[PDB]
Amino acid sequence: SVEKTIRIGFVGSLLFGLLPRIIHLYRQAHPNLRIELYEMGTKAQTEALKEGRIDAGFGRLKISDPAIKRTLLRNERLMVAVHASHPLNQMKDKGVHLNDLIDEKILLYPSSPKPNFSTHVMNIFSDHGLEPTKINEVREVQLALGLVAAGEGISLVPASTQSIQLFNLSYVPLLDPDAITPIYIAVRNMEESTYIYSLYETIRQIYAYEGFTEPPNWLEHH
Amino acid sequence: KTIRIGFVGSLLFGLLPRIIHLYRQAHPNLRIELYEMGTKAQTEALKEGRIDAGFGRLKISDPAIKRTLLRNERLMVAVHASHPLNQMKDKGVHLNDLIDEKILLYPSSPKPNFSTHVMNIFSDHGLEPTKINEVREVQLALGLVAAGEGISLVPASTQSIQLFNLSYVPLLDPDAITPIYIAVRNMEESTYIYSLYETIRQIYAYEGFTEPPN
Repeated sequence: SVEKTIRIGFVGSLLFGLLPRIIHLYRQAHPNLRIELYEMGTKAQTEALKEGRIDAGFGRLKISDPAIKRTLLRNERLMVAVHASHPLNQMKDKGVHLNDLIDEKILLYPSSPKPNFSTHVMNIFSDHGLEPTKINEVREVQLALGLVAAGEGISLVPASTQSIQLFNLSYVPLLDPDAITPIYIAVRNMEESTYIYSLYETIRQIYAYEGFTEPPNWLEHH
Repeated sequence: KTIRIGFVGSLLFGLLPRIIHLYRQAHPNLRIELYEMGTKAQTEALKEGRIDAGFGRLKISDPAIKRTLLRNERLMVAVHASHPLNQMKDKGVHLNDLIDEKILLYPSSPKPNFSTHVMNIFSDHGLEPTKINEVREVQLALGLVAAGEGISLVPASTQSIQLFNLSYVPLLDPDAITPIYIAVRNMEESTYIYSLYETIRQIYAYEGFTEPPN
């Protein structure tokens, strides 16, 4: 007996973070629900929500539309993926700053419509009057990491990319406080169903385990 | 000059980067150009002189192309930590154990591809999984498994990806494998490509893998 099908849009990179354990726990606690997962970019999620193709969208862009509302879940730290022989890797335990990377061969990704993670990264550089001269855009994250592991350059990546460990690939912390990539949950701009509120609580629960501290009024009830 | 090397994406989780890095370090003066592409695309590209060597996973046959089996990589089953099949992690399981499970095939790109490869191995033994879904790529398959719907057959080097509560189980059927080939046109005097062969031979020896002929 399925009480309801809940449909969830998500950006692909979130699979390397908490998304799967959140969905697994949500399913487990709510065996009366059928949950369907649809990979789609943040802009695509907006249209999908409006016409009911999905019920919640987990995205990385803050893109306003009156018919949608969103809540920032957390800011994920960025890191520098480097070859283990790279000078920057001597700072693995201490971290580095964006201005240390301006003369390095940087692999941006993905190849997809902009804005995306690539523009996101370049905007953080531009916010501090930094203009990396050696830039190359590649198809997606694992191509970027493979090329770093091969000796082709370095890449800025979400911290949860560390789910991928390749031989002679290292991840160096980036210390600039604004060196982050957000995670949002977006829903239609109306009162959330009992089912979506249940999803909020699952996120709350996992976040508490991760020791994340809740901001004021974070994920409403009722 | 420079050397153009075609490769299938799944090889990035294996020894490809390590080979390329050792190769680069030995020849800092040479520039290397790595191009992601399928095995059929590599073949046509070799014949047209658009790449120098192609690392692929398909048993192709062309008069123009000299192909060499480097090694067979084992297949594994990606499962949730809680899955019954994960009780045989140390022993391993067989293809026939999987036919009533929800299997995630990938990628969704044009066939023949890894999906066709996996389904062909099942059908080579009269096995026909009824619950199949073809998804876009490997990380989607793994994420969906970890979220608690499905299992997926994957190359063993896929273990580079470790997701929370994702576990990989060995497959025991001897033909549960995916080959790796190096392909070049029927060619001779080229020192850079001979040095690529030797770089592979060096990495394989260090790993303990047996070597191909020369």
